[PDB]
Amino acid sequence: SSQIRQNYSTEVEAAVNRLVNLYLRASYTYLSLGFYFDRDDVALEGVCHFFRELAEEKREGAERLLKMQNQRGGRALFQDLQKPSQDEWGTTLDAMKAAIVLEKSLNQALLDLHALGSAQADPHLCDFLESHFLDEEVKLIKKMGDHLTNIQRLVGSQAGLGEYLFERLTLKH
Amino acid sequence: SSQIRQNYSTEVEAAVNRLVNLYLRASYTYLSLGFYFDRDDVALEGVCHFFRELAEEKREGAERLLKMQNQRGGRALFQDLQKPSQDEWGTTLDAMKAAIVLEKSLNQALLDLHALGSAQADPHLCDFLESHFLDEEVKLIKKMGDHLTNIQRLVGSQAGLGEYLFERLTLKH
Amino acid sequence: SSQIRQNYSTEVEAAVNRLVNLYLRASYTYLSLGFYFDRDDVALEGVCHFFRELAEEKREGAERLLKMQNQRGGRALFQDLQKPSQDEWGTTLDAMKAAIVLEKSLNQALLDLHALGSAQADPHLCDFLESHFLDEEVKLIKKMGDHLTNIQRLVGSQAGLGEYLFERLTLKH
Amino acid sequence: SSQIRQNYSTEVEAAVNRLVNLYLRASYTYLSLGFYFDRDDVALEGVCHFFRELAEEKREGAERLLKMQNQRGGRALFQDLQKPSQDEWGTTLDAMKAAIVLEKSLNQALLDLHALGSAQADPHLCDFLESHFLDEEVKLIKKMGDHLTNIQRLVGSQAGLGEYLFERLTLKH
Ligand SMILES: [Cl-]
Ligand SMILES: [Cl-]
Ligand SMILES: [Cl-]
Ligand SMILES: [Cl-]
Ligand SMILES: [Cl-]
Ligand SMILES: [Cl-]
Ligand SMILES: [Cl-]
Ligand SMILES: [Cl-]
Ligand SMILES: [Cl-]
Ligand SMILES: [Cl-]
Ligand SMILES: [Cl-]
Ligand SMILES: [Cl-]
Repeated sequence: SSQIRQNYSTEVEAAVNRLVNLYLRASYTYLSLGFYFDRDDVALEGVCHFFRELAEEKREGAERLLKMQNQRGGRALFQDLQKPSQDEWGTTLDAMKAAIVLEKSLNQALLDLHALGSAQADPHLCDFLESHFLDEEVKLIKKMGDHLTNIQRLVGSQAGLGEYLFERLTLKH
Repeated sequence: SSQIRQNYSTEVEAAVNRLVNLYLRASYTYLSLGFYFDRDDVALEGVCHFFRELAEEKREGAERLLKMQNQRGGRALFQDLQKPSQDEWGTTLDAMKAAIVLEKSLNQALLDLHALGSAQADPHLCDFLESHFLDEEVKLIKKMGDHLTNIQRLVGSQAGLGEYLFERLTLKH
Repeated sequence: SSQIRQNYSTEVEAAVNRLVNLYLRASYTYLSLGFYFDRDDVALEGVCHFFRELAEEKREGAERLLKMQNQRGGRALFQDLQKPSQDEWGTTLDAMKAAIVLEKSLNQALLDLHALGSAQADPHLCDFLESHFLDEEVKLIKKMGDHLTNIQRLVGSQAGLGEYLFERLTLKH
Repeated sequence: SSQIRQNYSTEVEAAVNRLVNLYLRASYTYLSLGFYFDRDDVALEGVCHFFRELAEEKREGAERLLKMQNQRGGRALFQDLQKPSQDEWGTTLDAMKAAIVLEKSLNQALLDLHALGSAQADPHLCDFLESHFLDEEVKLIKKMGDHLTNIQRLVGSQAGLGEYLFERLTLKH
């Protein structure tokens, strides 16, 4: 093992590699979400831009994990990326539910890794997660919950019109 | 024939003149679309501006074909311009369908002319179409499809209100 | 199929989806190349930055294919992304050979798709490839060949010192 | 004890004083490293500047610990500073190994103090270490590992020439 590696367990190393995979899979899911909303028969540009920016954020998350892995003297291992769970994502409401579910799985993986670092007495790992991932997920998920609430309120009224209004007046375009 | 004319078939020359006519007819259709939406009893300014800008684009297309015709040593021939297929264009939805149909006819004429240039081994013609017309039509038609989808979604909900919202929140004014 | 789709064969649609997959796989290969060179026991920063920028370029390629797919009225389908062919990439020389091999596979897939568009008389497809992919690959591959030559010349002399000099004096850091 | 002191154990107080001593000793080691490389018969200016900047960083570390000690109502106690372990530091490679060893001892003392704060339920201490010391050491040690790798690769080739190239092309001067 590495000349620099110190207080860095194999359990944490491997879990960091799994987390990289989860983040790249999320990024890929968000790419598929974004381009679904760009279809001519869906055509909600602000929704497309929302999911494409999330694709970027998740890729950046992964990259940040990989940088850390190298900083600790671990070794990055890449595995196959599973395709997104759906080919078509339904309405804005369906999509935003799927996104929240996804984020909550990432958040749980983050919390599991934190618990691992704590069990291994790896405070650098814990600090790294706290500083760059945990707060960001909480803020993201809150934002998604808020969006969901606003979508629900809109489409309960009139589904088509509601979706158009959300995209125009809440989402960036 | 011309001192400069080289690898420029009469078949292509004539088809370029027909394409100029199609483009000027489209321009004229779009003028009629634009001013319909400016009527006091229709009064959707953003729709009027959308179709007037398309009138301009099609005129520019024609002008660009005529410039090319002269560059190749062909001779521009003008024929009568047929009036637009309708005097009244119905709703925003009806209008946007009519526009897509029109664009798809232009696009097909572009593809037919490209196939002609290829059969005649006229790579300058093909390149000219590729560079200035084919990509532009594809982008336009996609934009129109997107608009149509958004109009459909809006007016399925409530026809009058939907149309007003589209014009205010998607179209430039 | 789509309201906008015109002269867009299912053969081309499917091949565009396969090309997206190839590009995202290349992007992922380049991510693994980049982070290998960031390991404490490899530590060639300019090499890492070279491969990370290529990761970005390939992702952008894919995104550009997906945008086009939607513009034509095709439907994006995502499949599993295969992990990179190696976990460790050897020397700068080995890595640059692997990269050239990869680029040449992309280039061949581009040429195959071009031949398909030509057989299907899809000039928009051909133009799209010509404009955004074919020239870029040729330029890239030439650059990689040049790098390879310079690496070979350097490491034939003294392997370690040569590699350090290439990274410092040719690569950006 | 102090009017302000709260949740601040004597065990932590004393360990903070020992850490100040370790940091000032490291600073002094780095002063000796820096000036060795400034000798007329060694004359590697970039190496001298690298170690002098590290001397400064370690002094700043100590100062930051002392500030914190006072903030918590502890009392700073100074002890003798042991001279550096060597009077002459050999090659750039030998020096960089010695530096990594030193940093890893500081890092271990940081981790031990963190474990102490955790055992004492002193979250302010833990946070203080996480925020200002743990990440910084990890980044430093990674940088030193990278340097070591590059030095090794260079001097395996030709010792004198390699050392000169590292100093000129990697180190700041
Ligand atoms: Cl372990
Ligand atoms: Cl799967
Ligand atoms: Cl913590
Ligand atoms: Cl002829
Ligand atoms: Cl008529
Ligand atoms: Cl051509
Ligand atoms: Cl077909
Ligand atoms: Cl595989
Ligand atoms: Cl072509
Ligand atoms: Cl106590
Ligand atoms: Cl001593
Ligand atoms: Cl903490």
